[PDB]
Amino acid sequence: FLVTTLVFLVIGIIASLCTRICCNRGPSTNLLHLTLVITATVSCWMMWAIVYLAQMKPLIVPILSE
Amino acid sequence: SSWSRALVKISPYTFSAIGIAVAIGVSVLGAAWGIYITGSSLIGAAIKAPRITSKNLISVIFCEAVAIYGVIVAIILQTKLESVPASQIYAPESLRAGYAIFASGIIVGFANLVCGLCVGIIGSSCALSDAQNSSLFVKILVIEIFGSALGLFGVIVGIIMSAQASWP
Amino acid sequence: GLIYNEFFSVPFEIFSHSAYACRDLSCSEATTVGLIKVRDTYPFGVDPVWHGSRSELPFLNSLKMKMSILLGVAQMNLGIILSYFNATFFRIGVNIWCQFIPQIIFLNSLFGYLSLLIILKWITGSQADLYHVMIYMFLSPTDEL
Amino acid sequence: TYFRTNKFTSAFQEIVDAYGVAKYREANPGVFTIVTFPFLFAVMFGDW
Amino acid sequence: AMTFNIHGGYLEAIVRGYRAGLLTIVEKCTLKLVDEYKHMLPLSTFLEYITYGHMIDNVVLIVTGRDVQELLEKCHPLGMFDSIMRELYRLVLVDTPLAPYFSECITSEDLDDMNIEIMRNTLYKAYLEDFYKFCQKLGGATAEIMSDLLAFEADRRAVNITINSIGTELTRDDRRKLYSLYPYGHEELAVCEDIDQVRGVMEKYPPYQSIFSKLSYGESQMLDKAFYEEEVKRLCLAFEQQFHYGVFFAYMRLREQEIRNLMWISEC
Amino acid sequence: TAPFFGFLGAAAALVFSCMGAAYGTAKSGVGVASMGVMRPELVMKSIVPVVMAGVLGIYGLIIAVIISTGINPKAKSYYLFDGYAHLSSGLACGLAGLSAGMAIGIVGDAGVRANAQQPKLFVGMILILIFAEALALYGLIVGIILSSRAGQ
Amino acid sequence: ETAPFFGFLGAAAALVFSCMGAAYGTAKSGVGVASMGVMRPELVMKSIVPVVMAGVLGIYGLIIAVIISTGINPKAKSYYLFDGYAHLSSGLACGLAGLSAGMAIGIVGDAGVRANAQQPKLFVGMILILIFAEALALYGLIVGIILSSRAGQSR
Amino acid sequence: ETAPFFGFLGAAAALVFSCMGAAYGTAKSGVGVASMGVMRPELVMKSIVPVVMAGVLGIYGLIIAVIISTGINPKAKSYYLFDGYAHLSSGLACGLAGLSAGMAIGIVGDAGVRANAQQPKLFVGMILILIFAEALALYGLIVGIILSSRAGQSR
Amino acid sequence: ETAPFFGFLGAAAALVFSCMGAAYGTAKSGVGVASMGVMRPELVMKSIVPVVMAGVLGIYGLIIAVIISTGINPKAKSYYLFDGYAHLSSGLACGLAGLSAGMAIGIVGDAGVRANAQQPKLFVGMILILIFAEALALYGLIVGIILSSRAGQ
Amino acid sequence: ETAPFFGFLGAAAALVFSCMGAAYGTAKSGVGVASMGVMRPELVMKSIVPVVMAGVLGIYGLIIAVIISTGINPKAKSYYLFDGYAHLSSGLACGLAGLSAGMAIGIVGDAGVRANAQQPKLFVGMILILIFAEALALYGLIVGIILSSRAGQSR
Amino acid sequence: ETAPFFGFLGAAAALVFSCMGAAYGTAKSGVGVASMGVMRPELVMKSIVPVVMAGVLGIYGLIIAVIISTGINPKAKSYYLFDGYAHLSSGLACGLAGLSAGMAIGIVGDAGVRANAQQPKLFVGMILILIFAEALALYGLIVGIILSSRAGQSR
Repeated sequence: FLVTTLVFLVIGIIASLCTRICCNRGPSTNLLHLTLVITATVSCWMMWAIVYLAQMKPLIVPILSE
Repeated sequence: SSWSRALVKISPYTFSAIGIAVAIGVSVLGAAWGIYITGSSLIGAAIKAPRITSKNLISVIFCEAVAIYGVIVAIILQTKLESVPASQIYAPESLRAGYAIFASGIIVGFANLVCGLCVGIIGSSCALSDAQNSSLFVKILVIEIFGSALGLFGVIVGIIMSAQASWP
Repeated sequence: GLIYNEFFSVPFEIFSHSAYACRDLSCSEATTVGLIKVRDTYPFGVDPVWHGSRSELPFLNSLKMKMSILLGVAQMNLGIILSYFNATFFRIGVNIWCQFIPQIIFLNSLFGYLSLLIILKWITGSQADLYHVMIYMFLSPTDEL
Repeated sequence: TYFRTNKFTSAFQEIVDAYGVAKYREANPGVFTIVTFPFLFAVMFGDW
Repeated sequence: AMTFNIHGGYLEAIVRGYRAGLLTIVEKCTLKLVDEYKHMLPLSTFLEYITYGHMIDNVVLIVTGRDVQELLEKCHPLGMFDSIMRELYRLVLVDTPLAPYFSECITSEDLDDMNIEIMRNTLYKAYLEDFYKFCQKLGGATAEIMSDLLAFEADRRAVNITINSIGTELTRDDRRKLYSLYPYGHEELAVCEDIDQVRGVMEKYPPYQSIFSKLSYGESQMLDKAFYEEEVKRLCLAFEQQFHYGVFFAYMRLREQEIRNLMWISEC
Repeated sequence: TAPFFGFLGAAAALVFSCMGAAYGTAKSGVGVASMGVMRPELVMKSIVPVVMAGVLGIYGLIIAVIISTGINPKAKSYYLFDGYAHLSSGLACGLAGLSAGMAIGIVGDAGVRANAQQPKLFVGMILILIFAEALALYGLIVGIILSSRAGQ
Repeated sequence: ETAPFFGFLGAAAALVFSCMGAAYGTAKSGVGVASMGVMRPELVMKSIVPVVMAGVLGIYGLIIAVIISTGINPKAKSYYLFDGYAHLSSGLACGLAGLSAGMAIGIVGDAGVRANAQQPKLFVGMILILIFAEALALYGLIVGIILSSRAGQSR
Repeated sequence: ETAPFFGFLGAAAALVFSCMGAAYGTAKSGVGVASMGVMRPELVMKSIVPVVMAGVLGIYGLIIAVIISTGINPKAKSYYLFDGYAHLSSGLACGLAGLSAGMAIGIVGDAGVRANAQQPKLFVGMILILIFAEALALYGLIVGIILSSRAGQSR
Repeated sequence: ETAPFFGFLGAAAALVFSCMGAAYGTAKSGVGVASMGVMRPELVMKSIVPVVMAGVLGIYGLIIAVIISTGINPKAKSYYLFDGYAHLSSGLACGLAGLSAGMAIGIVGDAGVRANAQQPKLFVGMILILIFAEALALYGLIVGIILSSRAGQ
Repeated sequence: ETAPFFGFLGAAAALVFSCMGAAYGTAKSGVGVASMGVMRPELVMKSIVPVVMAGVLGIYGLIIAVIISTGINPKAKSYYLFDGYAHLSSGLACGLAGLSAGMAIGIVGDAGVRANAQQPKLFVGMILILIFAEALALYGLIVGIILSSRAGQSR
Repeated sequence: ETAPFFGFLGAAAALVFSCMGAAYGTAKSGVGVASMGVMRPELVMKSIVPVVMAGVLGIYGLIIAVIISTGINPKAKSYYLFDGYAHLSSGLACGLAGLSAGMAIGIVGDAGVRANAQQPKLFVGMILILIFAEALALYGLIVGIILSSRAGQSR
């Protein structure tokens, strides 16, 4: 949960370092790349947060078909 | 419930007689319609040329065959009637016989009507085709004969259903 | 798809072993008061048992609806926020503060009650709300109650 | 005017530009949508 | 479907036989065809419209006078029926479909029907009104043929306007205002001022494509001959004449075409 | 008592099937005569589509025969389930045959005209008509399956 | 009880409506194919795809009818009124969806075939339209299957 | 006892009516596209928007039908006539809204496909009109969702 | 006992009829808008006024449906027939009013598209006609709300 | 007993019929004014009278329906079937009269738009015709009010 | 008893039918008068006589409705099934007569507008048809009043 929350954030920083190294050829190009990386990280983390908050404490238990 | 009971309490003899009469009526109507359809084209062709009267008469004969089959079916249904005793007026056998008679009559009438309409349309086309060319009359007559089998099939089905009559 | 824990229309082994375990029910049916007791939540994806269960439809439908609402709120917020950046970049007049601020505030606040209620129900586990009573609370326009 | 198109960004920029254009240096929603559209179209077809 | 056998079957058979039999000699053939058509007397309205087709031209010719007495020599009952100069035009406004509309559209009488060009304009307007009236009686496959004929007439008029009648005030606006896919997309021919431009406009309709071809023949003629000759060439489609359908107009058109071919034969 | 519906199913199955069969045969026949006016040889071979339409009546006739044989009252107690099943089985067969014949009549009528124009496309018309005629066979399969449920 | 009198009726209606829709599609498809192939016999083979696309609805309806028929078995369990009603609802829904999809596919295919010889791009456009139409038939079949499956519990 | 019949009928009616509306819209759009794309290849893909815009309504209807079908659970709660009436009302509302949206979308898409050969500046307006029309489908889905949510609270 | 079987039906009918009227109006409005945009693309954006106003009827219908759904509260009070019948009648009235307003707005927009295409000087008159037409929808919504308000027996 | 059903049905019928009549009248008036909006925009502004008259008729119908609804107070006095029948009859009469008046006024305005466009001197005649038409709606409203007042006389 | 369930309904229907007939007649007459005024503004004022004469139907219907409403009074005396049936029959007869008279007067006035516009000599003479229609309406009203006079005949 909260440990995984830092894991997603930490994953972006390494990706941020790779993006900076790759796009250092262009400053304005690097600025655009950083926005894309941040947006992708935020979207993925939000999707995971929704998927985890839904099943964290379910209100309805799962019944299995026969 | 009460309405359902009244519906189930209807007399089956009336329904059987209605179906028997309706078979003959529908067969006659379909045969007459087909005869008129063929006759319009036959008269037009004769006005164009009186050479193909013998060829045209085949369509009229085929149309009248439907009426003949319907009359035969009606005679069979009339033979299938019984005395309708008061005690068994609502017996399961009487109800089954009446339902079978009604179904056979409806099937015979509908099949006769369909066959008559198809034969009339085919003959109307065939007379004009023969007027256009007498060489195509054989194929048109064969097609009309093949299409006439609908009435025969319906009559066979009605005859098969007629064996279900068991009125005491 | 990895998030959804569904692979080629089939579940598989999540990062955990089993999120939910049948409470007792060594021989009892799944449909029971005990039902299934969850040891811990599977972090990689949805619970594998939930996908193939009879209760798959309601829970998955509620989760998908909540995710769609949250994603729409986020997209609308991003689009509204882009207005201030566009106004500053083009050096637009006071119309941004005059109109863009209320435009980005009204819809944000209107959806904020629903988004916060969804989050709180997810966070606080307020089962007295579920998917339906959230709309029920949002339904009433009048005060009190 | 048209913003400079990269080798990979060209397709997404063309897809987004099908709604119109802007000023010489005005707002360019293509920058966000280059990843936003993949960030949303994935959900409707999520199956690994 | 059963309505054909209910009524009109004998007349349809007679018409089909007469058409199948078909193939001062030209005048004699025209008189024989007119007599055959007259002796045939729902389908009454169709026959009335078919007669009114040529009756519009007959009335336009009779509208002269100016040697007006010579119109009796061409009193063919097929098109020159007696039942089908503003004072006389008002009297002639009855018993014709296009006459009531032409009374208002051509209220200038000879002013809007000058024998040089404006008489052709009045004739085109009357033809457009008659075509609209015929298309109003929808319900059969003949609607496509009527639309094709009206489109051919309109396109021929537009081509003639763009060729040389543009100097006669038959401009792009007049290509549809006075010159009678065409009922919806005739605007493409307003700028077809050249034979190549005419072919390009015809390219908008793939069926009409390659119909113009080199445009040396057919399109070379003015008035309504340019695209009407295309319809004459394609009249083999009308030669199909599928049964159980209104084919009286098709038979009349075939007889008229045969008469025209016989006239064009003349002394070999 | 209920057996009235079961008996009605067999009659309806034949009646509705023949209703569509005649309509298909009429439209197919009319086009054949039109082609036979000019193309003498093409019309003779084109009669197959009319023959194909007439087959649908045979399929309905057989389905009716099975329903009639299974309505033996003195043999087994024809409960309401048997009557309901037989009526349902006939209804599908009759309705499907009516639709299947109607498509064949519409397709066949155009096919005669198409063959008279370009003889090359005759194979294509047969393929489309054969595919359309499979629906009547599909209805026949459903009729057999439904009628087979008369066990109890 | 009286539940079979509705369940079997719904099962029959599913196949009946599916066949009606398939025939309505196939008639228009064949008319358009003949109209196109009258002038361009080469594209006749390519124009036959919508016919098969429409005919697939017949197979879908037959499968739904087979499922519905197999779903009723008094010898296995007492088919209460709820089971028969749900089966009839599934049959009616599947049949109506199939009929609508067939009519739409027939209209679209007739239009495309009429426009097929005008431009070769029609070979792709009409195929895409037919696929989009058959998507509705597939969705209806899925809904019918789900309803038929849910009909099996009946408390 | 008879309430599940009403509920299943309502779900089936929702699915069937949504399918019919989507089919009508798709057929109209297909006719328009076949007419338009003969002249130019632009209508082959640049104007295929209504083809999927109409199927979106069918997808929404299928989702609503699946939700309604999942709503019924006799083994979990003995549904009274209230549940059946609510399910039938929700299904009818969803199906009617789907049919209306399908018809409107089909008409608008046919008009847009016809106008495609005209000035392309109208593409934005056509898309806006199509979206405004399709908003009815979302409104109907919302109404159906609200009805389904209120359905299960029967006493 | 049978009151909900009428109230829910009335709410659904209200929503359905409002949607049908909105679609009927929007079809003609969109046809006219497309025709005008083909003729004159300049005013295409400003010609969507009837198209936009059409959705107001659907919004009002959805609001009425939501109010009717909130009206049925069996737990709060045993729903007697006097409340269910009133709710059903209110829904029917709102739906019929919405359908009539939608048809009128569709006719008005179909006329006004051509009217503005010939001369944009009639835009004010077209807007006034549309407002007068929508007054009927507003009156119908008000009447439906008033009728639904009387659910207290 | 069941009187509230009759009363609510009558009120709903009154509102629906009044709305339908007003809509028909407004549509006819707009169709008529479409030509005047281009032929002579100066006179087009004065041409909005029939629309206002139709709106007035609709308002009168709505007012009558509101009065009828306000007349139903079950907690104050028990509503016998006599009062419900009287209220339903009053509503039906008011709605029918309003619909007829609206249709007549719409036709009159549609004719009068062209009549005034051809000649401005026909405005007086158009106004007189509109007033005569609105007199019927006024009489219908008066009759409905009288019937609503008499509806409470039962015991 | 359930007397107003028919008596009040008939009283309402009388006014409804009279209003509908008067509206149809007035609409036809107004269209004709607008056409005539467009032809000649001089005759517009003089040609309003049929329009005014068509208004007598509304007055007669209102009077009949008022009389019927006053004829129902349970407080004064209980009305049996016969007492309400007779009033309903009188109202129906009056309404049907008013509708027929309105339609006839509308057709006659529509013809007479053109007749007066063409030949002013026959303009005054044509009023005989309108007089006959008004006499028919008056006879119908008298018959209705005679039928309604039997309200107190019951015992």
